[PDB]
Amino acid sequence: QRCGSQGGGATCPGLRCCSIWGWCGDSEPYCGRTCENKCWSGERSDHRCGAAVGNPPCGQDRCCSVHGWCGGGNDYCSGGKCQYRCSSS
Repeated sequence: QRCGSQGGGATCPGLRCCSIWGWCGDSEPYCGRTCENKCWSGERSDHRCGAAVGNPPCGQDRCCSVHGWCGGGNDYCSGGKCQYRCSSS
C-alpha cells in the first residue's frame, strides 16, 4: 500500500518499510537508502522490537521474533517464531 508523507501518513501493514515514494515493501529500494520510515537503519542498538518498544524496524535480513527481539534465521524469521518483517514468514 501507500504510506508516509506521499500516502497520507499511514504506516505500512506488517511494519514493512515505506519508501520515500510512499509505497510499502521489503527490498533495498524500500528499506535502504530510499526509505522513509521503518527502515533497516532504524533497528534499535539493543535489537528490541515489538509493541513494547513502539514497533521499531529490524535491519536487513532480520525479523522481529514473537519474543520481541530482532535477529536472523529460523528462530526469528520462520513460521510461529516471527511476528513481523518475516524473511520467510
